Amino acid sequence: EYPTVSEIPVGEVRLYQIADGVWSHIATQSFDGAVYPSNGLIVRDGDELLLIDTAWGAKNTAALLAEIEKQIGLPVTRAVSTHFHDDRVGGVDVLRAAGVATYASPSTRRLAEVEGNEIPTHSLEGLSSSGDAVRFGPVELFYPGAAHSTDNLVVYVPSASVLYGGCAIYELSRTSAGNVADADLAEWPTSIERIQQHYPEAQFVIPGHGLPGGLDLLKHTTNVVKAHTNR
Ligand SMILES: Nc1cccc(-c2cn(-c3cccc(C(=O)O)c3C(=O)O)nn2)c1
Ligand SMILES: [Zn+2]
Ligand SMILES: [Zn+2]
Repeated sequence: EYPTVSEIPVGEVRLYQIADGVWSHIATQSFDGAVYPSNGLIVRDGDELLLIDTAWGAKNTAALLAEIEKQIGLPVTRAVSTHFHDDRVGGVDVLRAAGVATYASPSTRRLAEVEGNEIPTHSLEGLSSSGDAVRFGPVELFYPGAAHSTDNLVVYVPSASVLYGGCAIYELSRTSAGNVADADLAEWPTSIERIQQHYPEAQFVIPGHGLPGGLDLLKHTTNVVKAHTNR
């Protein structure tokens, strides 16, 4: 069973195996007075591992590297951050010092900089325009357009039919918007439509926070975002 927020002490990291060579990592962090869960992804890349997003903070991310060594043993060699917030780049300095090459789009790195957040080392090219995709080892990276943030990326594992939507996708139980201070509410439904046109056979959809499900997370997220708009 997928771990939930009350089951994970802040500072601990769970791994959840989704398919052969695909796991999610789950951690918790206090933010604005409450403790939230947060998801990232781990994708096997032959004798290496590709990491998607930190575990939200230097300490959680150190524990993430430890859990990966304990439970998988393959080396993390590259990391991608899917947007510029703490829950995606917080812990990038730990990844870098540990020898992980850290990547993000130029927009993400620039917004992280403006924000005073840790900054992935390398820019990802080819993701500047809505609908752009690029191959990155065992995954495709997709910029669906502005949504949760103007820079947010989604990650697809074609061999596993795993779509990692990051914080642009909500879990099914979520009935209100959440942190939208950096969102583009008007653009967000359109960006989700691009995701749906691109990955309609996704069998496992992972939100930035909370429980994975099926393709219905997409439409559901559109509904919640619009409802937040209309009031
Ligand atoms: N340094 C900085 C600046 C602004 C925002 C953040 C941040 C906000 N985070 C969130 C906390 C709880 C929930 C969510 C969500 O996706 O709904 C987020 C988020 O990613 O915005 N995570 N990092 C950090
Ligand atoms: Zn965010
Ligand atoms: Zn988030």
